[PDB]
Amino acid sequence: NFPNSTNLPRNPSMADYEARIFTFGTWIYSVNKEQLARAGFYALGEGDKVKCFHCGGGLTDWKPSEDPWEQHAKWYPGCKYLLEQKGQEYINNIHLTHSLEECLVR
Ligand SMILES: C[C@@H]1CN(CC(=O)N2CCCC2)CC[NH2+]1
Ligand SMILES: [Zn+2]
Repeated sequence: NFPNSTNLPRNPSMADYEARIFTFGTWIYSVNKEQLARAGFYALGEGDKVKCFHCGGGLTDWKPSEDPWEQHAKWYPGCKYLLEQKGQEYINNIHLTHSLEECLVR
Protein backbone atom coordinates (compact mmCIF):
# COMPACT_ATOMS: atom_id res chain seq x y z
CA ASN A 1 0.00 0.00 0.00
CA PHE A 2 1.25 3.45 -1.13
CA PRO A 3 1.60 6.41 1.28
CA ASN A 4 -1.24 9.01 1.55
CA SER A 5 0.03 12.48 0.56
CA THR A 6 -3.40 14.13 0.33
CA ASN A 7 -4.55 16.58 2.98
CA LEU A 8 -7.16 14.10 4.15
CA PRO A 9 -6.27 11.42 6.69
CA ARG A 10 -6.42 7.82 5.66
CA ASN A 11 -7.80 6.70 9.05
CA PRO A 12 -10.03 9.50 10.42
CA SER A 13 -11.23 7.19 13.24
CA MET A 14 -7.67 7.80 14.61
CA ALA A 15 -7.50 11.58 14.09
CA ASP A 16 -7.84 12.52 17.75
CA TYR A 17 -4.88 12.13 20.06
CA GLU A 18 -7.24 10.47 22.62
CA ALA A 19 -8.19 7.77 20.13
CA ARG A 20 -4.62 6.88 19.19
CA ILE A 21 -3.57 6.58 22.86
CA PHE A 22 -6.18 3.89 23.68
CA THR A 23 -4.71 1.62 20.98
CA PHE A 24 -1.47 1.05 22.92
CA GLY A 25 -2.70 -0.37 26.21
CA THR A 26 0.17 -1.33 28.47
CA TRP A 27 3.19 -0.44 26.37
CA ILE A 28 6.46 -2.29 27.07
CA TYR A 29 8.46 -0.92 24.13
CA SER A 30 11.42 1.42 24.28
CA VAL A 31 9.68 4.39 22.72
CA ASN A 32 7.24 6.54 24.68
CA LYS A 33 3.64 5.96 23.65
CA GLU A 34 2.44 9.55 24.23
CA GLN A 35 5.35 10.76 22.12
CA LEU A 36 4.23 8.31 19.40
CA ALA A 37 0.62 9.40 19.55
CA ARG A 38 1.66 13.07 19.41
CA ALA A 39 3.49 12.21 16.18
CA GLY A 40 0.20 10.78 14.82
CA PHE A 41 0.83 7.12 15.56
CA TYR A 42 -1.51 4.50 16.96
CA ALA A 43 -0.59 0.90 17.82
CA LEU A 44 -1.48 -2.10 15.74
CA GLY A 45 -1.16 -4.53 18.67
CA GLU A 46 1.62 -6.49 16.99
CA GLY A 47 4.89 -5.88 18.75
CA ASP A 48 5.75 -2.23 18.43
CA LYS A 49 4.07 -1.79 15.04
CA VAL A 50 2.64 1.73 14.77
CA LYS A 51 0.71 3.27 11.82
CA CYS A 52 0.27 7.03 11.19
CA PHE A 53 -3.44 7.90 11.08
CA HIS A 54 -2.92 10.40 8.31
CA CYS A 55 -0.43 8.97 5.79
CA GLY A 56 -0.95 5.39 6.93
CA GLY A 57 2.80 4.96 7.02
CA GLY A 58 3.87 2.05 9.20
CA LEU A 59 6.94 1.76 11.40
CA THR A 60 8.34 -1.06 13.55
CA ASP A 61 11.29 -2.19 15.75
CA TRP A 62 11.70 0.97 17.81
CA LYS A 63 15.27 1.47 19.16
CA PRO A 64 15.62 3.70 22.26
CA SER A 65 17.64 6.28 20.24
CA GLU A 66 14.81 6.71 17.62
CA ASP A 67 12.37 9.68 17.75
CA PRO A 68 8.76 9.23 16.42
CA TRP A 69 8.80 12.62 14.53
CA GLU A 70 12.26 11.89 13.09
CA GLN A 71 11.22 8.39 11.93
CA HIS A 72 7.91 9.75 10.56
CA ALA A 73 9.82 12.33 8.50
CA LYS A 74 12.38 9.70 7.46
CA TRP A 75 10.04 7.17 5.95
CA TYR A 76 6.88 9.22 5.25
CA PRO A 77 8.26 12.55 4.03
CA GLY A 78 5.06 13.27 2.06
CA CYS A 79 2.66 13.08 5.05
CA LYS A 80 0.56 16.20 5.28
CA TYR A 81 0.08 15.71 9.04
CA LEU A 82 3.88 15.77 9.49
CA LEU A 83 4.11 18.84 7.22
CA GLU A 84 1.56 20.61 9.29
CA GLN A 85 2.74 19.78 12.78
CA LYS A 86 6.40 20.25 12.04
CA GLY A 87 6.91 22.59 9.13
CA GLN A 88 9.10 22.12 6.07
CA GLU A 89 12.25 23.57 7.74
CA TYR A 90 12.14 20.68 10.26
CA ILE A 91 11.60 18.03 7.50
CA ASN A 92 14.56 19.35 5.56
CA ASN A 93 16.76 19.37 8.64
CA ILE A 94 15.76 15.72 9.30
CA HIS A 95 16.54 14.71 5.76
CA LEU A 96 19.86 16.40 5.45
CA THR A 97 20.70 14.86 8.88
CA HIS A 98 19.91 11.31 7.78
CA SER A 99 21.51 11.60 4.37
CA LEU A 100 24.67 13.11 5.91
CA GLU A 101 24.61 10.19 8.32
CA GLU A 102 24.33 7.64 5.47
CA CYS A 103 27.64 9.02 4.13
CA LEU A 104 29.63 9.21 7.39
CA VAL A 105 28.49 5.85 8.76
CA ARG A 106 29.02 4.78 5.09
C1 LIG B 1 11.17 2.96 14.13
C2 LIG B 1 12.23 2.47 13.14
C3 LIG B 1 11.61 2.13 11.79
N1 LIG B 1 12.55 1.50 10.86
C4 LIG B 1 12.00 1.31 9.50
C5 LIG B 1 10.64 0.61 9.40
O1 LIG B 1 10.14 0.05 10.37
N2 LIG B 1 10.02 0.63 8.21
C6 LIG B 1 8.82 -0.18 7.96
C7 LIG B 1 8.34 0.30 6.60
C8 LIG B 1 9.58 0.83 5.93
C9 LIG B 1 10.36 1.47 7.04
C10 LIG B 1 13.10 0.28 11.44
C11 LIG B 1 13.82 0.59 12.74
N3 LIG B 1 12.89 1.24 13.70
ZN1 LIG C 1 1.98 10.40 8.49
